[PDB]
Amino acid sequence: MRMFRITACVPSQTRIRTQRELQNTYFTKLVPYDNWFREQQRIMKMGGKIVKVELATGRPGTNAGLA
Amino acid sequence: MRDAVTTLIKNYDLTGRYLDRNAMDELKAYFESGSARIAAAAMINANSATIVKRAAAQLFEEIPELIRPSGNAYTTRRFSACLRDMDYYLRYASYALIAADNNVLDERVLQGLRETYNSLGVPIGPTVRGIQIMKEMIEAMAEDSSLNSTDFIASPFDHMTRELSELSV
Amino acid sequence: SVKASGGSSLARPQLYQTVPVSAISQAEQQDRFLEGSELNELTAYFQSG
Amino acid sequence: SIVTKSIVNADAEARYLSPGELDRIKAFVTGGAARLRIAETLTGSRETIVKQAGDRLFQKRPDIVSPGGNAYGEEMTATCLRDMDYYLRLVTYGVVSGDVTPIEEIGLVGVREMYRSLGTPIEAVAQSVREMKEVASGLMSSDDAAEASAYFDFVIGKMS
Amino acid sequence: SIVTKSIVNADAEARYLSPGELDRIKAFVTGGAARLRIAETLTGSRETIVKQAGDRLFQKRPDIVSPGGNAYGEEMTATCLRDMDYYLRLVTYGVVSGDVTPIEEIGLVGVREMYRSLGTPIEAVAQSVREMKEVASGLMSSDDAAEASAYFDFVIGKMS
Amino acid sequence: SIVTKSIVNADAEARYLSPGELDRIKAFVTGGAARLRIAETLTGSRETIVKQAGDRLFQKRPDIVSPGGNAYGEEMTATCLRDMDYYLRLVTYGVVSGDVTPIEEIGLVGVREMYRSLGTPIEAVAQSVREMKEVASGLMSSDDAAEASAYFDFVIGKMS
Amino acid sequence: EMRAASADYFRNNAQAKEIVLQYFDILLSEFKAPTPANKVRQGPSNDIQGLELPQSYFNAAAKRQKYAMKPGLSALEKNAVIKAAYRQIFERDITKAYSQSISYLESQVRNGDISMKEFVRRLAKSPLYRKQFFEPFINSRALELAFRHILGRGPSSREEVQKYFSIVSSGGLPALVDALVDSQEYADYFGEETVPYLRGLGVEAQECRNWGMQQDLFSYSAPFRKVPQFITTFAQYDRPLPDQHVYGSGNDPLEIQFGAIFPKETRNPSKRPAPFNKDTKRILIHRGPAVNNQVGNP
Amino acid sequence: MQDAITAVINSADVQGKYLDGAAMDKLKSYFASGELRVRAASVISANAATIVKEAVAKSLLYSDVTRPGGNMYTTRRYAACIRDLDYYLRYATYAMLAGDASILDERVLNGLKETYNSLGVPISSTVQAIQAIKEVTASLVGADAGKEMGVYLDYICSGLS
Amino acid sequence: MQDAITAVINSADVQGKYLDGAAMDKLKSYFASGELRVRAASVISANAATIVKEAVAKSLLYSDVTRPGGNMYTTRRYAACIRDLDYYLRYATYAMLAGDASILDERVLNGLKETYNSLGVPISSTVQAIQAIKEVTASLVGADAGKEMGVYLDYICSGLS
Amino acid sequence: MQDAITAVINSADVQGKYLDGAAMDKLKSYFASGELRVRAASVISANAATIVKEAVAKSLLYSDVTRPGGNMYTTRRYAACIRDLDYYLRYATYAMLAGDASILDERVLNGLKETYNSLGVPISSTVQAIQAIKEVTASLVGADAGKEMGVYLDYICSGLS
Ligand SMILES: *[C@@H](C)[C@H]1/C(=C/c2[nH]c(/C=C3N=C(/C=C4\NC(=O)C(CC)=C4C)C(C)=C\3CCC(=O)O)c(CCC(=O)O)c2C)NC(=O)[C@@H]1C
Ligand SMILES: *[C@@H](C)[C@H]1/C(=C/c2[nH]c(/C=C3N=C(/C=C4\NC(=O)C(CC)=C4C)C(C)=C\3CCC(=O)O)c(CCC(=O)O)c2C)NC(=O)[C@@H]1C
Ligand SMILES: *[C@H](C)[C@H]1/C(=C/c2[nH]c(/C=C3N=C(/C=C4\NC(=O)C(CC)=C4C)C(C)=C\3CCC(=O)O)c(CCC(=O)O)c2C)NC(=O)[C@@H]1C
Ligand SMILES: *[C@H](C)[C@H]1/C(=C/c2[nH]c(/C=C3N=C(/C=C4\NC(=O)C(CC)=C4C)C(C)=C\3CCC(=O)O)c(CCC(=O)O)c2C)NC(=O)[C@@H]1C
Ligand SMILES: *[C@H](C)[C@H]1/C(=C/c2[nH]c(/C=C3N=C(/C=C4\NC(=O)C(CC)=C4C)C(C)=C\3CCC(=O)O)c(CCC(=O)O)c2C)NC(=O)[C@@H]1C
Ligand SMILES: *[C@H](C)[C@H]1/C(=C/c2[nH]c(/C=C3N=C(/C=C4\NC(=O)C(CC)=C4C)C(C)=C\3CCC(=O)O)c(CCC(=O)O)c2C)NC(=O)[C@@H]1C
Ligand SMILES: *[C@H](C)[C@H]1/C(=C/c2[nH]c(/C=C3N=C(/C=C4\NC(=O)C(CC)=C4C)C(C)=C\3CCC(=O)O)c(CCC(=O)O)c2C)NC(=O)[C@@H]1C
Ligand SMILES: *[C@H](C)[C@H]1/C(=C/c2[nH]c(/C=C3N=C(/C=C4\NC(=O)C(CC)=C4C)C(C)=C\3CCC(=O)O)c(CCC(=O)O)c2C)NC(=O)[C@@H]1C
Ligand SMILES: *[C@H](C)[C@H]1/C(=C/c2[nH]c(/C=C3N=C(/C=C4\NC(=O)C(CC)=C4C)C(C)=C\3CCC(=O)O)c(CCC(=O)O)c2C)NC(=O)[C@@H]1C
Ligand SMILES: *[C@H](C)[C@H]1/C(=C/c2[nH]c(/C=C3N=C(/C=C4\NC(=O)C(CC)=C4C)C(C)=C\3CCC(=O)O)c(CCC(=O)O)c2C)NC(=O)[C@@H]1C
Ligand SMILES: *[C@H](C)[C@H]1/C(=C/c2[nH]c(/C=C3N=C(/C=C4\NC(=O)C(CC)=C4C)C(C)=C\3CCC(=O)O)c(CCC(=O)O)c2C)NC(=O)[C@@H]1C
Repeated sequence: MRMFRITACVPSQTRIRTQRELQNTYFTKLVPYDNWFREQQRIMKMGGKIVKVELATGRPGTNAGLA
Repeated sequence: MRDAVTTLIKNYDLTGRYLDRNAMDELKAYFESGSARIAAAAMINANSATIVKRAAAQLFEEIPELIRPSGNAYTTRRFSACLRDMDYYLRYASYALIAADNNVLDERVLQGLRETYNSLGVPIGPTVRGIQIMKEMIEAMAEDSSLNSTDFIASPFDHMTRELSELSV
Repeated sequence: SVKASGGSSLARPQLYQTVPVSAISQAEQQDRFLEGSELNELTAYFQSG
Repeated sequence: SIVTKSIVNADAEARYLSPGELDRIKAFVTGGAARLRIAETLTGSRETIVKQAGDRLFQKRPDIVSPGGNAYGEEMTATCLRDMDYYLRLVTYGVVSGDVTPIEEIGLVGVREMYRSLGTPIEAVAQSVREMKEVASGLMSSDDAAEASAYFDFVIGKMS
Repeated sequence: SIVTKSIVNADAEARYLSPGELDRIKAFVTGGAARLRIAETLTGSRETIVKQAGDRLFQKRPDIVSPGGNAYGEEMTATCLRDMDYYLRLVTYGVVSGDVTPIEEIGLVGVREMYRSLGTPIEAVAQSVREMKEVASGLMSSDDAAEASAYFDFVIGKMS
Repeated sequence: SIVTKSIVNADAEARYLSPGELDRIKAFVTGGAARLRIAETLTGSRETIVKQAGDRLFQKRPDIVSPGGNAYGEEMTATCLRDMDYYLRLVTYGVVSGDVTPIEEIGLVGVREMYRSLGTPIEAVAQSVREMKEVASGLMSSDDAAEASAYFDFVIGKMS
Repeated sequence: EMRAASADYFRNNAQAKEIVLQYFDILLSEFKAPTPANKVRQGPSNDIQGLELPQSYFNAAAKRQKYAMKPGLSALEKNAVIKAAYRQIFERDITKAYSQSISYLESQVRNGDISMKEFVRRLAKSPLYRKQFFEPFINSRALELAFRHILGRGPSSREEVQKYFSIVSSGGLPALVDALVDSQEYADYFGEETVPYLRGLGVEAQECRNWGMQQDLFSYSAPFRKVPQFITTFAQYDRPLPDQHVYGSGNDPLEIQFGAIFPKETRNPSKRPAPFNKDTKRILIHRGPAVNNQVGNP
Repeated sequence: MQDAITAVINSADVQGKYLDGAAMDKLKSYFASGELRVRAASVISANAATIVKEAVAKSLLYSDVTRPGGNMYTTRRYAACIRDLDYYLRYATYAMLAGDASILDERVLNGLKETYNSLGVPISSTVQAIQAIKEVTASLVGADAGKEMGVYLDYICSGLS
Repeated sequence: MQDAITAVINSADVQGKYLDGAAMDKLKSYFASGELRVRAASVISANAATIVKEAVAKSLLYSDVTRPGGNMYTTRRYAACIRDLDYYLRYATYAMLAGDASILDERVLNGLKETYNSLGVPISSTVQAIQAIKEVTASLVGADAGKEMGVYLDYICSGLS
Repeated sequence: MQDAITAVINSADVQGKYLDGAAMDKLKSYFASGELRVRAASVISANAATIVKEAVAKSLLYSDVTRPGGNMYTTRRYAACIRDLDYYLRYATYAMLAGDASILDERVLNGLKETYNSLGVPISSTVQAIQAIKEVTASLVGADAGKEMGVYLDYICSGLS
C-alpha cells in the first residue's frame, strides 16, 4: 500500500484557552495515500506548516496494484 | 436550534403550506421587535457579569444555607461552579431573546438539567429561584434603560422556570 | 417539562486529593497492583499519619 | 436563519454575541422588509411562476416529457410541476429566513440520491429551477430579482 | 526505579511531585542503605549462591541435565550457569534500584519467547530462580532476606 | 470459515461481496468433499490417534508424567489426554470448515495465559499436538495427511 | 497571624512543624494567587455548544494520566503507552488478558514510523477491533462506542450522530475511523503523539444534554447495552412523550397470553426513562370497536 | 427470592448433587449467625418508624430537598419519600433475616433506577438518606448486626447509583 | 472514589465542625492498621497469580463450568474468568488500603451486575470462586489480614448476589 | 529516561559486571544528595509561579521581544512563552530529582529547537530566559541546589543552541 512520509509542524490554536498539556507539534508521519488528502487539508486548516512530504511507499504513476 | 422565523417556517412546512398572511404578520412582528431584541442583548452583554454576581448575592441571602455547611456552594469551587451555571443561564437567555424562540434554550439548557443536577446532588429549586432573580434584575435594568419594548425578556427566563421547575401542582 | 430523559446516574467527582486516593487512583488507572513506589507512598504517609 | 447561524457561532465559542454578529442580526432585521416583499410576491405568483417555468422546461428539454422520459405522461408531468412547486416554496422559505438553511434541510439533502432512485435527470431538475429563477426575476425589480437569484443559484448548484 | 516511576507519573499527570511522592522518595532514599547492604551481601556471595542453585536445580530436574534436555556435557551446563548468573545480577540490580524496572528493562520482556526459541523450559528457569531465592535466603538473615525475596518471587512469578 | 471471513470484510467495508470473493466461496464450497472425508477419517481414528500420540509424547518427555510434572498423577494424566482430545476435535472442526478461525476462537485464544495459570508447559502441549499430527498423517493418505498437517502445524505454531 | 500562632503553639519538631509551615505557605500563596482562567471546551462544530469550567474544578477531579509516545521513550514507558492505547481502544487490556496484540503495528509505533494518531487509525480498523466493537453491534451502537474509543467521549448532538451514521453507511468501519481520527476535535485534544483519554466529569466541561448517555457510555458495561442510547434519546428530545409506562420502559410487561415477561434492568440494558408527571393519562388501543373506547365513550 | 439455605440448595440441585461437606459447613455458619439476625430483625421491627425519622432528620430536614422546589417539598412528595424509606428499611430487614440480597434485586432494584429517572427523583439525595439510615439502624442494632444491615443498605445504594 | 480519610473529612465538614472526638479516633485506627494492610497488599501483589490459580483449582476446575457448555469452557472464556478473578483481587486490595469500598462501588459494582447478566456468567459460580480466593488469601496472609480483605471480598460477593 | 542509579546500573550491565566500588560510592553519593534534591524540588514546586514571574521580569520585560515586532509582543504569544518556560522549569525539576539529564532529551529536547526554528522563535532570547531562570532558582533554593538545577538548565540551553 502506497504511503506518504510527511514532515510537518502543527502548533496548537486552543492550548491557551483549553489549558491542556503541550505536545510536540513537529512530527514525521507515515500516512496512507487515501487519508493523505484529508490529513493535509486538516493540517492546512489547523494553521500548521508541512515542511516535507514524499511518497515513501509505492511507485509513481502506477496504474494497478495500488493496494 | 430554531429561532422564531425558523420555527414558523418549520411549522408551515409541516403542513406543506406557503407563507400566508398570518405567517407574514408573525414575521413582521418579530422583525419589528428585532431592534428591541438587539438592544436588550447589547445591554445584558454590557452588564452580564455584574448581573450574575448581584443575582448570586441576592440568592444566597434568600436561601442562606447554600454557603453554610451542607450547602451546595460551600467551597469556593462550588461557589464558582454555581456562578458558572448562572452565567450559562444568562448567556443562553440572551441567545433566546435574540432568537425570539426558546428551542435554542431547550436544546442546550433544559433537556438534561434535572438528570445532571440530581446526579451531582444540586438542588432544583434554588437554581430556578436564582434564575428568576436574574430575570428580575434584567427587566429592572431594561426598564431603567431606554428600552421601549421589554416584555419579551420574561419569556426565556420564565420558560426556563417552567421547564426546570418541579411540578408542584 | 422535557419529553425525554437520558437517565440520572450518580456522579462522584473528587473534592480533593489525599495520598491514599492518589496512589489508588494511579494503580487503578494503570490496571496494576500497587507497586513499590505506591507502597512506599502509603507506608510513609501512614507512618506520618 | 442568519440569527440562527450567528447564535450558533457564538455558542460554539461559549461567549455572548459579538458586536459583528449583532450588526449582522440588525442588518438582517432591517432587510426583513424587503425579504417579506420578495417572498410575498413569489408566493402570490407561485402559480404563474411554476406554470411558465414548466412551459419553458418542457420546450427546452422535450426528452424528459417525450415517451421514455421520466416526466412523460400526464401524471408524471403533474408530479414534475409539483416538485417545482416544492422548490419554489423552499425558495420562499429561504427568502424569509435570509439564508439557504431551510432549503438545504428540507429539499437539498440527499436530493441526488432521491432523484437517482426516482430515475430523474438532476441536470433537468436544475434547468427547471433555473427557469423558475428567470420567470420569478422577471416579476420583480432589479435589486429583488438579484436577491432571489441567490437562493435560486444555490438550489441550482446543489442540484448540479 | 522509584524515582523513575515518580517522574513517569508526574509527566502523565502534568504536575510536580506531591507531598506524598516526595515523602516516599525520601523514605526510599533512607532505605537505600539497607538495600545497598543487601546488594553487597548478594555480590559477595554470588559465586557460592549460583553454584548451589545450579547443583540443586540439576538434582531437582535431572531432565535438563539428562539426555534430551538442554544441559549436555560441559558447554551446555556452562551456558545454563551463565544464564543463572545473569539472572542473579539482574536481581541484584533490582535490589539496588528498589524497583523491578531495571530487571524488566535488561531482561524480563520476551523471556518467554526467547526461551521458547532456545528450547529452554521457562518453568525450569523459574524453578532455578526459585532455588537461587531459597539459597540466598538461607545465606542471609531471615528478616533482611524478605526484601530480596520480594524481587526473587517477582521474577519467579513473571517467568511462571 | 471463508464465507464468514469474506462476509465480515464486506460488512466492514459496507459493501457487497466482490466477484473475487464470490468465486473463492464457490471453489471452497465445491471442494468440500475431501475436507469432509478427512473429517470422518480423523473422527474415526480419534481414540487411537489420542492414545498413540499420548504414548509417544510421554515416552519422549518423561518429566511431564514424572514426579513434580504437570501431568504427574492419574487425574493429571487423564486431563492431559482430555486436552489432546480437545485439540484433535478443534483440528477436525478447522479441517471441516476449511479455515482455522473455529480453532482459534474455540481453543486458541488465551491458551498461553490459561496453560500458564495451570502451570502446564505450552511447549509440551505443542509437542503433543505434533505427535498427534504425525499419527494422523500415518493414518491418512499423502495428500490428506498434508492437508490435515496444515491445520496441525498451525495449531502447533500458535501454541509455540 | 494564624501561621505564627500555630507555629508558636506547636513548635515541637521540624519533622512535626515543617508540615504546618509548608501548608500555611501554600495557603498564603494560593490566597495571593489571582483567580485562574476557566478552561474552555469549544464547540467542535455548530451542532454542539461551547462550555467552560473553573480552573479549581480541574484541580481535584483526579486528573487522567496522559501517555504520549515520544520517539525516545525507553522500553518500559513505551510498553506502558502501548498498554494505555490498548485499554483506550478496547476498554481493557486485551493483550494482557488474552495475548491478543499486533506486534506489526507495535514495532512501527515504537520506532516512530507511525505516530499515535496513525496507530489508532490502523488499530481501530484492524480485524481485532472489528470483531469486538463493530461486528457485534448495530451501526448506531458501534458508532457510539467508536466515539469513546477514538474521541474520548460520546455523541454530542443529534446532528453529529446523523452525520457519522451517514459516514459509516457510506464507507463502513474504515470510513468512520477516518472521519473520527482526521477531525479537528481529535487533533485538538490529542495531537499526533497522545493516546486518547476519557474526558469525564472532571477532565473538562460536560454539556447538560448527554449526561446520562455519556455516564452510561464510559462505564465498562457499555458494550453490553446493545440498544443505541444516543440516537434514541436525541430523537426523543425533539419528539413528545412516548408510548411507555409512567415509571419506565422496563415496567411494561409483554402483551402475551401468559407470563410476566419484563425487560430486566440489568440484562441487556434498555431503560428509557421519561418525565411523566401525575396527570398523564395513557393512550390505549381498545380491542373492540374504536368507538367503544371509554376515553371518548365513557 | 432466596435465602442462604435456598442458595445452597439451588447450587446442589443445579449440579444434581447431594449436600456435601462444604454445603453443610455453610449451613452451619448460617445457623450460627441466625440468632443474631433474628435479634436485629426484632429490634428493627420494633423501631421501624423511629429509625426512618432520625434518618430523615440527620439527612434531609431543613435542606434543599425539603425546601420549596425540591422533590420532597410538598406533603405528598414527603409522604412518597417516607414510603420509599420504609420500603428500603423493610426489604433490608428481610435481606438481613434471609442472609441474602436476592430479595432486593427481585423486588426493589429490578426497576427502581429507571423509576427514579422517569420520576426525576434525586438518586444522590436518596443515597445520602439510606447512608444515614445505615448509622441510624446501626445505633439501635449493635455492631455486627449493624455491619450486616450496612451491607444490605450499601447494596441498595449501589443499585440506586 | 473516596477513602476513609476523605469520608471522615466530608462527614466533619458537612457537620460543619472540626475532627473533634470520633473522626480522629477512626483516623488513628486507620493509620494503625495502615502498615499491616500495606504489607498484606504487598504479599497479595506478589502472589496474585498463585492465589487465582489455587482458587480456580479449589472451586471452578473439574466442574461443569469448565466442561463443555459451561461459561468457563473455551480458552478465551477461561482467560476472561482468570482476568476477572485478578480484577476482584486487585480491587479488594484497593478497598482494603482505602478503608472504604467506594472504589468497588464506582469502578466494579457500577455495571458488574449488568455485564454478567448480559453475558451469562454464573453468579453462584463467581461467588464460589471469590470465596475460594478469600480463603486462599487468608491462608497466605494470616487470619487478621484474611478477614480484613475478606470484608471487601464479601462486599463484592454480596453485590454480585 | 534514566537517573544516576539507572545510568550506573546500565553501565555495569553493558559489560555484564556486578556493582563494583565505583558504582557503590556513586550510589552512596546519590542517596546522600537525595535529601537535598527532594528539598530543592519541594521548594521549587511550592514557589513555582515565583521563579517564572521573576525570571520573566529580569529577563524579557521592557525588551524588544515585548515590543511589537518580536515573538513576545502579543498576549497570546506571551502566554505561550511563559507556559513554555514553566514546562522547562518543571522538566528541569524532574531532571534534578532524577539526578540524570536524560529526561530533558526524552521530553523537551526532542524537537523544541527545530520547532522554534520553524516558528521563528528567538532562540537567543530563549537561552537568556533560561539563564535568568537559572539565577532565580539558584537564589530561591541555595548554592548547593542552585548548581545542581543549573546543570540541567545549561543542558536545556545547550540543546536549544
Ligand atoms: C497435555 C495435554 C499437557 C497437560 C495437560 C493438563 N491440562 C490440565 C487442565 C486443564 N486443561 C484445560 C484446557 C482447556 N480446556 C478447554 O476447554 C480448552 C479448549 C477446548 C482448553 C485448552 C483446562 C480448562 C484445565 C483445567 C481442568 C478442568 O478441566 O477443569 C491439567 C491438570 C492441571 C491441574 O493441576 O489440575 C493437565 C495435566 N499437562 C502436561 O504436562 C502436558 C503438557
Ligand atoms: C470467573 C471470573 C467467572 C467467569 C468469568 C467471565 N467473565 C467474562 C467477561 C467479562 N467480565 C467482565 C467484568 C469486568 N471487567 C472489568 O473491567 C471489571 C472491573 C475491573 C469487571 C467486573 C467484563 C467487562 C467482561 C466482558 C468484557 C471483557 O472481555 O472483559 C467472561 C466471558 C464470557 C463470554 O462468553 O464472553 C467470563 C467467562 N465465567 C465463569 O463461568 C466464572 C464464574
Ligand atoms: C518563550 C520562552 C519563547 C516563545 C514561545 C512560544 N512558543 C510558541 C509555540 C509553541 N511552544 C510549544 C511548546 C512545546 N512543544 C513541545 O514539544 C514541548 C514539550 C512537550 C513544549 C513545552 C508548542 C507545542 C507550541 C505550538 C503551539 C501549541 O501550544 O501547541 C509560540 C507561538 C508562536 C506562534 O506565533 O504561533 C511562542 C510565542 N516565544 C518567544 O519569543 C520566546 C523566546
Ligand atoms: C474579610 C476581611 C473577611 C471575609 C468576608 C466576607 N466573605 C464573604 C463571602 C464568602 N466567604 C466565603 C468563604 C470561604 N469559601 C471557602 O471555600 C473557604 C474555605 C477555606 C472560605 C473561608 C464564601 C464561600 C463566601 C461567599 C458566600 C457568602 O456570602 O459568604 C463576604 C461577602 C461578599 C459578598 O457579599 O459578595 C464577606 C464580606 N472573608 C475573608 O476571608 C475575610 C476573613
Ligand atoms: C448555582 C445557581 C447553584 C449551584 C450550582 C452548581 N452546579 C454544579 C455543577 C454543574 N452544573 C452544571 C450545569 C450545566 N452545564 C451545562 O452545560 C448547562 C447549560 C449550558 C448547565 C445548566 C453541570 C453540567 C455541572 C457539572 C459539570 C461541570 O460543572 O462542568 C455545581 C458543582 C457541585 C459540586 O459539588 O461539584 C454547583 C455547586 N449550586 C448551588 O448551590 C446553586 C443553587
Ligand atoms: C536481528 C536479526 C538483529 C537485531 C534485532 C533488533 N531489532 C530491534 C528493534 C527494532 N527492529 C525493528 C524492525 C522492524 N519492525 C517492523 O515492524 C519491521 C517491518 C514490518 C521491521 C523490519 C524496529 C522497528 C525496531 C524498534 C523497536 C520495535 O520494537 O519496533 C532491536 C532492539 C533495539 C532497541 O533499541 O532496543 C534488536 C536487538 N539485533 C541484532 O543484533 C540482529 C542483527
Ligand atoms: C424506509 C423503508 C422507511 C423509513 C426509513 C427511515 N429511517 C430513518 C432513519 C434511520 N434509520 C436508521 C436505521 C438503522 N441504523 C442501523 O444501524 C441499522 C442496521 C445497520 C438500521 C436499520 C437509523 C439509525 C436512522 C437515523 C438516521 C439519522 O441520521 O438520524 C429515517 C429518517 C428519520 C428522521 O429523519 O428522523 C427514515 C425516513 N421511513 C419510512 O417511512 C419507511 C417505511
Ligand atoms: C419445551 C419444548 C421447552 C421448554 C419450555 C419451558 N417454558 C417455560 C416457561 C414459559 N413458557 C412460556 C410460553 C408462552 N407463553 C405464552 O403466552 C405463549 C404463547 C402461546 C407461550 C408459548 C412462558 C410465558 C413461560 C413462563 C412461565 C410460565 O409458565 O408462566 C419453562 C419453565 C420456565 C421457568 O423457569 O419456570 C420451560 C421449561 N424448556 C425446554 O428446555 C424445552 C426446549
Ligand atoms: C382521522 C382524522 C384519521 C384516522 C383515524 C383513526 N383512528 C383510529 C383509531 C384510534 N384513534 C385513537 C386515538 C386517540 N385515542 C385517544 O384517547 C386520543 C387522545 C385523547 C387519541 C388521539 C386510538 C387510541 C385509536 C384506537 C382505538 C381506540 O380509540 O381505542 C382509526 C381506526 C384504526 C383501526 O384499524 O381500527 C382510524 C381510522 N384515520 C385517517 O385516515 C385519518 C388521518
Ligand atoms: C405548627 C402549626 C405545628 C408545628 C410545626 C412543626 N413543623 C415541623 C417540621 C416540618 N413541617 C413541615 C411541613 C411542610 N413543609 C412544606 O413544604 C409543606 C407545605 C408547603 C408543609 C406542610 C416539614 C416538611 C417539616 C420538616 C422540617 C423541614 O421542612 O425542614 C416542626 C419541627 C419538627 C422537627 O422535629 O424538626 C414543627 C415543630 N408544631 C406544632 O406543635 C404545631 C401543631
Ligand atoms: C494599567 C491599566 C494597569 C497597570 C499596568 C501595568 N502593566 C504592566 C506590564 C505589562 N503590561 C503589558 C501589556 C500588554 N501585554 C499584551 O499582550 C497586551 C495586549 C496586546 C498588552 C496591552 C505588558 C506586555 C507588560 C509587561 C512587559 C512590559 O512592560 O512591556 C505593569 C508592570 C508591573 C510590574 O510590576 O512591573 C503594570 C503596572 N497597572 C495597574 O495597576 C493597572 C490595572
